[PDB]
Order: sequence, then structure tokens, then C-alpha cells
Amino acid sequence: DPDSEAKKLLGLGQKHLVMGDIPAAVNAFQEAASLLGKKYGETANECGEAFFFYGKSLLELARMENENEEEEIGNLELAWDMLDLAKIIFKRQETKEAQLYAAQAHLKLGEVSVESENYVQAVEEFQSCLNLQEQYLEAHDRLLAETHYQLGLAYGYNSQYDEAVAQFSKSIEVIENRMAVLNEQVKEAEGSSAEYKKEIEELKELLPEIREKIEDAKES
Amino acid sequence: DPDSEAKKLLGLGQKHLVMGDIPAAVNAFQEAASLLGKKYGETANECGEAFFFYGKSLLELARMENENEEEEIGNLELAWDMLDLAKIIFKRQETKEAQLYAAQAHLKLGEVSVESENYVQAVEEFQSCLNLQEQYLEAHDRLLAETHYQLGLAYGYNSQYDEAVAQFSKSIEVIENRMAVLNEQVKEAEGSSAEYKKEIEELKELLPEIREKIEDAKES
Ligand SMILES: [Ca+2]
Ligand SMILES: [Ca+2]
Ligand SMILES: [Ca+2]
Ligand SMILES: [Ca+2]
Repeated sequence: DPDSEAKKLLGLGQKHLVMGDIPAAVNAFQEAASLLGKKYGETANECGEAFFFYGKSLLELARMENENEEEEIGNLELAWDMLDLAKIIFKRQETKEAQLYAAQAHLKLGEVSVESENYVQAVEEFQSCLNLQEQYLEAHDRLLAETHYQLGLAYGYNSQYDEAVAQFSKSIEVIENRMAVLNEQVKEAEGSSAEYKKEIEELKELLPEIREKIEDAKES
Repeated sequence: DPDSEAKKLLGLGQKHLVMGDIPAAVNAFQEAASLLGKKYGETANECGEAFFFYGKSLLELARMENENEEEEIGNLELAWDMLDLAKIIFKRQETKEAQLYAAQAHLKLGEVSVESENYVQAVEEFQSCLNLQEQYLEAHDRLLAETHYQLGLAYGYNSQYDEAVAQFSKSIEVIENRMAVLNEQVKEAEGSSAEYKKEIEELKELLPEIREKIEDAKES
């Protein structure tokens, strides 16, 4: 497709994320975002992912810079603009994957809000994320624990300490319930592994008897 | 249901199978078979399982007895009669589970034929079983290996030694391919178990940081 030229940069940015080269991932994402936005418009489905990653990287790029104060300010305003576009694009689409992306955009909007000492807005954004996730995730999904934790943090920054304690406790509850589920999955996987190993041994000790029957049939 | 009185004996027979008490399993199966046959007729779906198990047990009961020669003869003729009824009942029904039961009835008809020094008929029955199984089983199902092996045996008893070698080799091929598949399943199960254990450890080392944040929020 003609978009490939930009999807390339989507890779080369995400690569740099796992590389830790931030301003390079920023430039990659910016170029891909500019390409897709010029082609398809400012609100197109085609730009959702692009605008999100650009936004996310910008947030990281303002975190690195911690009198260069207007630098991180401008990076955070742009992070916000891009993530909000992303959030609109995602929330429009009626599929579980898009809604969870929208929740992710909300989560990063909350993180940008936190980095701006804007804790009330942070609380609103994390709540929006949690609301979306509770419709589509299982009650022990790690993501819910991480959202509760972020929400509790934001509450604390705003001195709403009882609300903060409540969210921290919910986070702990999810983490413990997930640990239980994972323990069950371990027991199951190891049981199956034992079953298969035992059958393997049975088959192995069957083979040479058959081979001797072949030998005996040939000499007959 | 009113059949429960007989389904009881279906359990009490199968129990005795895993107990090794054969003539007791025979009497249990015979009583259940008589009950179901009186109620529903000689060819009813309701009697399939019953007539099969009776048949199978009778075969075992004639295997134990190895001038009491008419004893095992009569047990084998009855085994045959019951298993053939079972086979008709199963083959009539157009579902995978019933067809595989029909293949099982064929397999036991082949075994009765072998115990009667009737190797041509044995070959026919094992072939019927294999034909049914190759429509519904994966190419590495243990059952196919066991059928090929039984077929190869029957061939050998009838001095068709090249056919016998062919079937033995097919049996070996299935056993080796199954061993491969099981090895892959082991690798997968153990990989998953490692993943889950690692996530468990991460969650465990997350918990006390959250707990300290709760403590700090309360004292605030
Ligand atoms: Ca603005
Ligand atoms: Ca030998
Ligand atoms: Ca007869
Ligand atoms: Ca402390």
C-alpha cells in the first residue's frame, strides 16, 4: 500500500522506544503522523495509532528534561493535543480493541496531566480509563491494577487521601487475585507437562517390541 | 429417570473392570443390558453403550479361561452377538462420537475373531475400525497406532507377512509422530509455566511498595 512509507517509520519509532533513543522515536513518530494526517485528515481511523505513539513519545521526551522550562511545557501541550486526537479517533470506533486503545489514550492523558501539576484533570482521565477497562477486561487483568494505582497516586497528589487509600487497596486486591490465578495456571501447565512426558515414555518403550515383530515377520 | 436403576449397574460393572473382577462386571453388564433391551428394544440407541460393555466384558471373560473348551466358545459367540448389535446401533447415528464407538465395536469384533482363530474376519474388522477412525482422528492419535498394530498382528496370524510388516511400520510412524507432538506440547507447557512464575514474582515485589503508599497516605 502507499502508506507503507509511513508504516516503516512506525516501526523505526517503536524500535527506538525499546532502544531508549527518545528524540529519534519522537522524530519517527512525528514524520509518520504528518504523513498520515496529510493523506487522510486530522481525525481519520488511519491516524489513531500514529497520533497515539507520537503523543506517548512526546510525554517521555518531556520526562527526560527533568532555564529550559518552556521545553517540557511545550512538549506536554503537544503530547496532550496528539493524545486527545488519538482518544477521539479510538472512542469513535465500536470494537473492544479500539475502546481499550481509547482507555490507553486516557491513561496517557492522565499522565501528561500529572506532569503538569494538574491533578484534578489527572483524576478525571484515569477514571475515564478505568471505566472503559472495566467493561472489557477480566477482573484480574494487570491493567486494572495499574490504573487503580495511577488513580490512587493522582488522588494523593491532590490531598484526597481517603480516596487514594481506597484506590491503592483496589490495586492490591487485583494484584493478589491475579497472583492466585497465575498460580492455578502454573499448576495446570505443570500437570499437563507431566502427563505428556509420561505418555512419551510409554510410547518409547512400545517401539522396540513392534520393531521385533517386524523382524520376526520378515524372517517368516 | 426410570433408566437410573440400570445406569447404576453400568457403573458397578465398569468399576469391576478397574477392579479386575470380571464375572461380576459380566453380571452387572448383563443385567443392565437385559433391562435396557426389555424397555427399548433390541436395536435402540439407549442400548448401544450397554450392549458394547457386556460384549467387551464377555471377551475378557473368555480370555480368563486360557475340558472347559465350550465355555470360552460360548462366551465368544455371545461377545460377538452383543458387539455386533452394538456396532449396528452406533453406526446408525450420524455423529463423530457414535462413529468412533462403532469403530470401537469393530475393534472388539476383530479381537473376538482373533480369539476364535478366524484371522481373515479379524482383518476385515480391524480394517473397518481403521477406516472409520481415519475420518475423525488426527494423524497422530494413539488409537490409530493401536489399530495398525492389531491389524498387523492379524495379518501375521494369517501368514500375510508383507501386509503385516506394512501395518507394523505404519504403527511405528504414528507412534513417532505422536512423540514429536507431545514433545512440542511439553516445551509449550513449560514455557508458559515459566512465564506465569516470572509474573508472579513481579507482582509479589510490587505489593509492599503500594502498602507503604497506603501507610504514607493515612499518616498524611
Ligand atoms: Ca493547545
Ligand atoms: Ca525374536
Ligand atoms: Ca450366533
Ligand atoms: Ca515511608
